[PDB]
Amino acid sequence: LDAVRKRPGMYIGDTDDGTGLHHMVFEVVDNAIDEALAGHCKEIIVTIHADNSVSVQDDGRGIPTGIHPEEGVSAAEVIMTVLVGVSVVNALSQKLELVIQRGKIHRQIYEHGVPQAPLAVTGETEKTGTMVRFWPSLETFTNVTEFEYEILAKRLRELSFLNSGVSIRLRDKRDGKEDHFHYEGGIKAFVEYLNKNKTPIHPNIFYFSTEKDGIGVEVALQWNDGFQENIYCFTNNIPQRDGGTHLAGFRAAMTRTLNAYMDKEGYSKKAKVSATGDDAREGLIAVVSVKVPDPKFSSQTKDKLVSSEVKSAVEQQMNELLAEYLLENPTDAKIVVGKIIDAARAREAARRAREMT
Ligand SMILES: O=C(O)CNC(=O)c1ccc(NC(=O)c2cc(Br)c(Br)[nH]2)cc1
Repeated sequence: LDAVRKRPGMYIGDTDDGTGLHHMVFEVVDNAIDEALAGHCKEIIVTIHADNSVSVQDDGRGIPTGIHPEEGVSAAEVIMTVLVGVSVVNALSQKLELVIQRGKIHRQIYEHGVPQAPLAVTGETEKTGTMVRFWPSLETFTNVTEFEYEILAKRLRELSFLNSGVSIRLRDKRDGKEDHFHYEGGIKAFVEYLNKNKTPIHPNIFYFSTEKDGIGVEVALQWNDGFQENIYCFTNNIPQRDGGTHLAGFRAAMTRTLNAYMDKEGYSKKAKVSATGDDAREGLIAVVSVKVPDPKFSSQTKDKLVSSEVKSAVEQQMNELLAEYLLENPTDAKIVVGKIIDAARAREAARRAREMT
């Protein structure tokens, strides 16, 4: 905990540009999401309070009050004081308020990670769940010290997309602003949301969710009438801004599958054109979400995945299931290939124009 306060940037992220400050919120929220994955938390409420603090309330089982025999303290204190983990959020807060409903209300206060008293019973209750409220230390965080609604909203919405049926509410008490995120459609609903202001060219969103060689692979995609590529890549719900081996495998499987379809069904022959990866990527919206037990990144930022085995897992699953999708949905296949041929014709005609005088 003293080591965390000494080098706060290492554990929570950049402590000056706002990255670290908002990651304090996301770490506490991630604990509530793990309970929702376990099947107990149905709703999470995140509130930005007027005094520049944030609270997160879940309706799960509540953190164990049962006391540790070796440590001699409540199991909730062990989670809050021992090593991202919630102890990091606790170490870098000037104050943190813990409230556990489990059928008794338990309360504890911390200051700079150190508890004022043990976890004591305050009253009685029928409900269940955990509440954590924290005041981030202004010794640690500089420049950007105030929480920003839109930064918390963007990530909690994607966390809803990424975690099947988890209700997340966001409340800003400074100005009354509210949001409720609860997308039951999941990453398929992510793609719908990403294409809501675009024009989708075919009705059936491609989707699968599989597990091979200890790697979870989940993909959704859909083409629009535009010419932009917009792939969003995730590893254990952490976004990779700069892609990596998940994105490579996705791209590899996709060029291979569509070319194989266009060759076999006789599209390439009739057109007299050879389609490339760039032709297929135009108008594409996609989300690639992988589950890796021990993932390797390029740096501590996790902007790029470098686990080489993830490429093969994504590539192989994509090849099989995208090929199944094309045959089973021939009208979608015909629209998408029609767009790809026209992009290939335009590119090849443009390349032919430069050389010809
Ligand atoms: O110890 C056992 O054997 C069983 N324990 C559990 O099942 C168990 C149940 C709940 C939690 N914590 C949370 O849901 C949580 C943390 C924060 Br921060 C927020 Br908000 N919610 C942790 C362990």
